[PDB]
Amino acid sequence: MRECISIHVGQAGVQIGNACWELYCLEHGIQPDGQMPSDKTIGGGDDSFNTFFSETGAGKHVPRAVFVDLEPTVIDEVRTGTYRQLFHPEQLITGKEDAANNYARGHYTIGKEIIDLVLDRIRKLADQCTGLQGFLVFHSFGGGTGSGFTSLLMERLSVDYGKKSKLEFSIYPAPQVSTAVVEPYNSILTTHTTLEHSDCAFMVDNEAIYDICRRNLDIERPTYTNLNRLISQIVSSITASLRFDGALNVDLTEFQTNLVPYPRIHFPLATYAPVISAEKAYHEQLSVAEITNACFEPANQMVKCDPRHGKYMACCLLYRGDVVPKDVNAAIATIKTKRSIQFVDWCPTGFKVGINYQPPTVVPGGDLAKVQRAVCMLSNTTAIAEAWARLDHKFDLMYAKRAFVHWYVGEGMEEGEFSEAREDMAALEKDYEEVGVDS
Amino acid sequence: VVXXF
Amino acid sequence: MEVIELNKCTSGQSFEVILKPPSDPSLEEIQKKLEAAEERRKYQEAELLKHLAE
Amino acid sequence: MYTFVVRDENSSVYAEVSRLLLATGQWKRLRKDNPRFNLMLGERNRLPFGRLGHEPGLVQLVNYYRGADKLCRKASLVKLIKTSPELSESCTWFPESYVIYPTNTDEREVFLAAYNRRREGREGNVWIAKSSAGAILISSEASELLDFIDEQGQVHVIQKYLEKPLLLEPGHRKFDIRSWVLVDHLYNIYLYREGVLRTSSEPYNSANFQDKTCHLTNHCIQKEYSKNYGRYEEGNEMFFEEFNQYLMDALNTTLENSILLQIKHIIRSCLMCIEPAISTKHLHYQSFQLFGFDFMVDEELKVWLIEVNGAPACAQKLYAELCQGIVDVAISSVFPLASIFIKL
Amino acid sequence: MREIVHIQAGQCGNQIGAKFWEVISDEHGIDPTGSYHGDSDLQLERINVYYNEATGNKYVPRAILVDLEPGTMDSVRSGPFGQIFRPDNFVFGQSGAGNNWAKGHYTEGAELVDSVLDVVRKESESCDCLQGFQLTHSLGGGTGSGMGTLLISKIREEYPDRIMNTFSVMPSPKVSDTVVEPYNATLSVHQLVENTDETYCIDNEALYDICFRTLKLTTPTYGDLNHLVSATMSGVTTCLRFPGQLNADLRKLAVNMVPFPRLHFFMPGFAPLTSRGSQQYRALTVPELTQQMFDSKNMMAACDPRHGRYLTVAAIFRGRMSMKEVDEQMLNVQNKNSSYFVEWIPNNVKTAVCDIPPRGLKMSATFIGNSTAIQELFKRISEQFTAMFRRKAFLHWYTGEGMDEMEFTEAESNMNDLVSEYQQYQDA
Ligand SMILES: Nc1nc2c(ncn2[C@@H]2O[C@H](COP(=O)(O)OP(=O)(O)OP(=O)(O)O)[C@@H](O)[C@H]2O)c(=O)[nH]1
Ligand SMILES: Nc1ncnc2c1ncn2[C@@H]1O[C@H](COP(=O)(O)OP(=O)(O)CP(=O)(O)O)[C@@H](O)[C@H]1O
Ligand SMILES: Nc1nc2c(ncn2[C@@H]2O[C@H](COP(=O)(O)OP(=O)(O)O)[C@@H](O)[C@H]2O)c(=O)[nH]1
Ligand SMILES: [Ca+2]
Ligand SMILES: [Mg+2]
Ligand SMILES: [Mg+2]
Ligand SMILES: [Mg+2]
Repeated sequence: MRECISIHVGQAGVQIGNACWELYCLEHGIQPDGQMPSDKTIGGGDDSFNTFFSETGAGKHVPRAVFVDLEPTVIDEVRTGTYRQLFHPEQLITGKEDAANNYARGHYTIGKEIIDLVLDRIRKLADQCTGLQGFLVFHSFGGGTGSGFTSLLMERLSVDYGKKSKLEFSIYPAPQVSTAVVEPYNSILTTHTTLEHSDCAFMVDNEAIYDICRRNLDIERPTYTNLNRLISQIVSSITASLRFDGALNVDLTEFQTNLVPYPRIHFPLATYAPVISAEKAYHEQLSVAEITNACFEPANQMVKCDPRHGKYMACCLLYRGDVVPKDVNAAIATIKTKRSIQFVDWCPTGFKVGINYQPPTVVPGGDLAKVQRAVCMLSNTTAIAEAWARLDHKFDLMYAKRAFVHWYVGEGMEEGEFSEAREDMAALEKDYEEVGVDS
Repeated sequence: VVXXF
Repeated sequence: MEVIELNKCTSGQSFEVILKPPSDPSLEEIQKKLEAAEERRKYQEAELLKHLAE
Repeated sequence: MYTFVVRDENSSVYAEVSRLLLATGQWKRLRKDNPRFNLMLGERNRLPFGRLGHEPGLVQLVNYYRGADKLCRKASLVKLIKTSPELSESCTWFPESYVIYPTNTDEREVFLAAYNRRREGREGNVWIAKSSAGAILISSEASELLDFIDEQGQVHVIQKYLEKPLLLEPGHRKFDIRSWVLVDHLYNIYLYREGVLRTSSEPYNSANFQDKTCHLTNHCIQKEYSKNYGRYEEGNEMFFEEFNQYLMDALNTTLENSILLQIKHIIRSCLMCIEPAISTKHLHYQSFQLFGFDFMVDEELKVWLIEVNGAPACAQKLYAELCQGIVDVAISSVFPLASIFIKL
Repeated sequence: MREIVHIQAGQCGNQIGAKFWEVISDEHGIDPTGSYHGDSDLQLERINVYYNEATGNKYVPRAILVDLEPGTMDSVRSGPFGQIFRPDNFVFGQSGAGNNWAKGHYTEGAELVDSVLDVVRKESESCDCLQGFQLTHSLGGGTGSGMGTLLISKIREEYPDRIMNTFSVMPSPKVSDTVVEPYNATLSVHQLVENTDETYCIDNEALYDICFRTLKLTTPTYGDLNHLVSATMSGVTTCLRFPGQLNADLRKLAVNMVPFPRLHFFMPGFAPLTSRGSQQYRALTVPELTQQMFDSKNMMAACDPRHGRYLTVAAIFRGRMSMKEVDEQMLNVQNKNSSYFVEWIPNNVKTAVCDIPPRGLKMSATFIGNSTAIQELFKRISEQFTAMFRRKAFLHWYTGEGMDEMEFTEAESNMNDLVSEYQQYQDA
C-alpha cells in the first residue's frame, strides 16, 4: 500500500484541510477521537484508507498530514478543534510573524527561517511510510505564506523526494472575498516558481464557489466555512480513489497519466454536481443523466470559463453513490450531440469513468443536502486559460507603475524576478493557445 | 481665534 | 461507441468510453538564492542605518 | 445610471448607438479600458471574452457572440453547412461549396469531382474565388484561378455562380438583398422589417467575366467602376417598398411570399444551428449581436445564402430607425431605463 | 506582529492620546483602574494588542506619555483614566519647547529623548512579537512636532524592520494664531515622508470646518475637535483591535494602502458625524453611511477627493447590519464614481465589517483613503511657509538653536517633491 502525505500551507490551506479531514472522518467512520469501530486492522493495516491515515497501538487513526502557518492563530484552532485528539503536536507547525500578503516575505525572509523545521517534520512522516507515493499540497494563491512559502517547499521536495509525486490544490483569488490588493502579484510569482515542481494542480476560483454558494444554497453572504465544506466535497471526489478501493485514479501517478499530456498544462477544470441546499427539506432527486449534463454548465465549474471555445485533452467522470454504468454510458451518448466538445486531433475523443458506490457524505448541520448520487468531472480543457488571462491583465496594470513593488524588493527580492515570472506566464497562455484554437 | 478639552 | 477496460470491485467500477480516435534545480543552488536575498536585504538595511547615522 | 465602453470606432453602426446611448442621460461612457462597465461595444477582432462576467456586482453585456465567427468567415460557414447535420450537405438553399487551402484539412479537391460531373454537363457551371480581403475572379475553366488561389497565401473557397439570377427591369440588372438580423441574450431571432437591394447598375450579360462589374453588386465596385448610378435607384439601394411594388406589377407576387419566407427560413436555420455553441443563457456574461445576411434570388424566385456579415453597415436611411431599434431590444431589455422587428 | 507600542508627544499628542485611550477602553470594557467589566468576549480577544496584563489581571495600556513641560501630563494624570497609565511611563521635562521645532528636535528635546527611548525599550521587550509603533502628535507645535520626529528617526534606528504609524494633526490658521506653525509642519513632513510607513493626516482645518458648519458649533473647543479625532482613531484601528480579516495588522494595512514608499499619507473619513451634544437617536441606513463616508464633508483632511484619484481605500463598518448590503453599497460607489479610482490598481477598495459598534452609535463607518488629493493639504502648508521664508521671517528663533537656512530649504524642497509625486500618479 502506498501512503499519501497532504501538506496544508497558510490560512487557506489549514482551514480547507479541516473541511477535508472532517469530511474524511465522516466518510471513513473515524471519530473525533481518531478511533475507528469499522477498522479491525489495529496497530497497522494494508487497507486503502491507510494511505491517508497511520495507526497507533492505542487504536488511533492519525491523518498523514502536516499543517504550516507563519501565523499561529489558525493552526491554534486545530489544536483545540473538535477534531484535536486526531493530530499530535508535531503535526501542527506555527510561526509568530506572518508574511503580510507579501510573496517575497514568505519565500525569502520568513521562509528561510522555517523550511528546515517543516521538512524535518515531513521527514518524520516519510519515515512512517512503506512506499510513499507522494504529496498533496493545499494553499492559496493570494496569501503571503500560501504563495511564498509554498513555492519554497515545492522546490525542496523536488530535491528531498525527487521521484515522488506532488499534486496541488490552489485557491485562485476573487476580489469579492480577497483581503489584499497585491494578490495578483503573489499569484503570478508563485505559479512561475512552482510550475516545474507540480505534476497536477486543481484550481478553485473563490468567485465560482462563492456564486455557487449564493445560487445553489441560497446564502446571501457566504462565509469561508460555507466556501470550505463545498470545496471538501469536491476534494473528496478527487481523492476517494486513493482512500477507497477503485481501479481509476488509484495512485497519484495515474492523475498525471490520465489528465496531463503536456506537463506544463496540468490544470484540470473540475466541475461538480449536484449542489443542493439542506434548507430544502424536499429536494428533487436528480438522475444520473441530469447531473452528468450539469458537468458542462459553467455555473457548476470551479472556474468560470467556457469549455465550448476550448479543446479537451482528457476528461474524467467520478460518480459517487447510486450509479450504474448503463445509465452513465447512456447520458454520455447524449451529451456528445447537444454540447460543444472538441478534443485535440491527437487525443481520442472519449471519457474515463469511475464509480464509487459509497455516496457523498455531508457534515451534520451543514448547508449541503445529502444526495444519493453525485459526479465530479475533471476536464483538462484549454478554456481554463481564461483564468490566467484575467489574472495577468491585473498584474500588468499594477506593474506598469511598479505599484507596491517596493514592498517586495525590500524583502531582498529583485524587481527583475517580477519580469521573469510574468514572461513565463505569457508563454503558458501561448501554449494553451497553440493546443486549442483554429489557425 | 480663541479655541480648552 | 466503445467501452474498454471495465475494472470492477465491491467499492466501485470503472471503464473507458471512446467515440472517435485521434485525427530540477540543486539543493545548494536553492540556498544560493535564499542567501542572495538575505544579503540584498541586509544591504538595504545598512544603507538606511547609514542614512540614519548621518 | 449605467456605464458602457467602446473599442471599435471604425464601426459605422455602434458610433450611432453610442451616440443614442448618451442621449438618454442614463448612460455614462467610460475609458475604453475601464473594467467596471455594464456594456461593451467591443472590437471586431481579438475581443477578450475571457474577462467579462468577473466583476462583482456588475451585470455585463456585449455586442458579439463568441463563436459567431464560425458562421461569418467563408471557409468556416462552408465547413459548418456540411459538417452540421441540421443543415445536410444536401442543403436546398446554399450553393455547392468546397474549402480550399493553397500549395503553401484541405477539401482540395473532392471539388474537382463536381466539375467533371459537368463535363457530362450541358448545365453551364462557373465558380467564384472570393476572399477575406476586399480586393476575387470568376470563370468556367477551373484551373485558371486555382493558380490565382495558390498564388496568394490566404485560404479560399469555391462555389457555383448563379448563372440565372432574377433580373430587374428596366435595366436587365442583377442584384442582391441584405437583411439585418438581431439576436438578444435570450437568443430571440429578430429581423429588421426594412431591407435593401444592392442592385447592379448595368445590364447583366454572361459574355464577359473579367472585372465586368455587372457581375458584382458591391457598393464599392458600383460607385468606383461604373458611369452608372442613380439612373433607376439613387445609391443603387433599392429599399423593400419599391421592390415590393415592382414584383407585383411585374411578376404578380409579393416580397413577402416569393422571397421573404425563404429568407426568414435560412435565418432561423443558421442561428438555431449554432445556438448551443454560442448561447449565453447560462454564462457569467450575456451576449447579443447584429448580423447582415446577403441573399441572391434567381429567376424561379428561389433564395440562396451568400455570406453572413458579422460586422455589417447599414443604409443611411435606416440608421436612425435601426440603431434606435437595437437599443430597444438588445441593450434596454438588459438595462432598463425609467415594433420595427419580427420574432422567429 | 502582535503588540503595538503607543506614544503621545506634547499638548495635542497627549490630549488626543488620552481621549483615544478613553474611547477604546470603553469599547474593550476596561475601567479607569484597569479591571475588565464588559459583556462580549470579542472585547478581550485581541486586547493584548494595545494593553499589557498584570497581577490581578488588570489591563495597563502599552502607552508612553512624552512632553517637555509637565502641564498636559499632570492634567492627563488627573484626567479621567489618569491612574490607568503605567506611572513610570510618564516622561517629562520642565523647560518647554515654546512651539519651536528646533527646541523639540535638536536642543531641549535631545536633552530628554534618551530617557523616553528607555521606556520604549522596556515595553518592546515585554512584547512576544512587536509590530511597530503608533505616535500621536501635532505637527504645528514644538514638542510633538520636533521631538516627535526625532523619536521616530531614533526608533527607526533600533527597530528598522518594524512599522512606524502616526496620527499627525496638521496645523491651520483657522485654529491657531501662532505664526511659525507652517515652519514646524514643513520640517516635520520631511521627516514623516522618510521615516513612517503610515500617517493619518488629521487636519485641524477640516476638524474646525466640520465642527462649525456641519455640527453647527459656533465656538468650537478642543474637546469638540478631539471628539472627532477620538472617533476616527477608534474606527481606523478597529480592524486592528477586534477579530477581522482585512488590514488586521499594521504591516498588512501598509501593504494594502501604500503603493509607493513615500505616498503613505492617508485621508480619514467618518460617519455619522457626531458632536458630544448631538442626540443620534436615529441610526443611519447602510446607504447613508456610504454616501457620507465618501462625502468631502466627512473627510478629516480638508481635501476635495474629487480633485484627485484614490490609489487605495479601506472602509470599515461597525455594528450589527446586513453584510450583504454593505457589499452592494460599497460596490455601488466604486461603480458610480469609478473615474475617481485609479484604473491601474484593480479592486483598490477593500472592506471589513466588525460587529461591535462604537460607543453611543448603532451604525458607524470609518474611511481610510490614500487619495492623491492629499497634496492640497501639503500645498496649503507649502504656501503658508513660503510666504514667510522668502523674507526669512521668524527664522532667528530657529537659527538661535543651531539650525541653518539650508535645512529649511531642503525641507521646503522635499515637500514640494512630495506634492509633485502625488501629482505624477493622479494623471496615470
Ligand atoms: N476558499 C477559501 N479561501 C480563502 C480562505 N482563507 C483565505 N482565502 C483566500 O486566500 C487569499 C488570502 O491568502 P491567505 O491564505 O489568507 O494568507 P496566508 O496564506 O495565511 O499568508 P499570510 O496571511 O500573508 O501570512 C485571499 O484571496 C482569500 O480570499 C479560506 O479559508 N477558504
Ligand atoms: N454563387 C454566387 N452567385 C451569385 N453571385 C455571387 C455568388 N458568389 C458571390 N457572388 C457575388 O459576390 C458579391 C459580393 O459578396 P461578398 O462576399 O463580397 O460580401 P460583402 O461584400 O457584402 C462583405 P465582405 O466582402 O467584406 O466580406 C455579391 O454581389 C455576389 O453577386
Ligand atoms: N486637535 C487638537 N489640536 C491641538 C490640541 N492642542 C494643540 N493643538 C494644535 O497643535 C498645535 C500646537 O501644538 P502643541 O501640541 O500645543 O505643541 P507641543 O506641546 O510643543 O507639542 C496647534 O496647531 C494647535 O491647534 C488639541 O487638544 N487638539
Ligand atoms: Ca486499520
Ligand atoms: Mg495568514
Ligand atoms: Mg501651550
Ligand atoms: Mg537645559
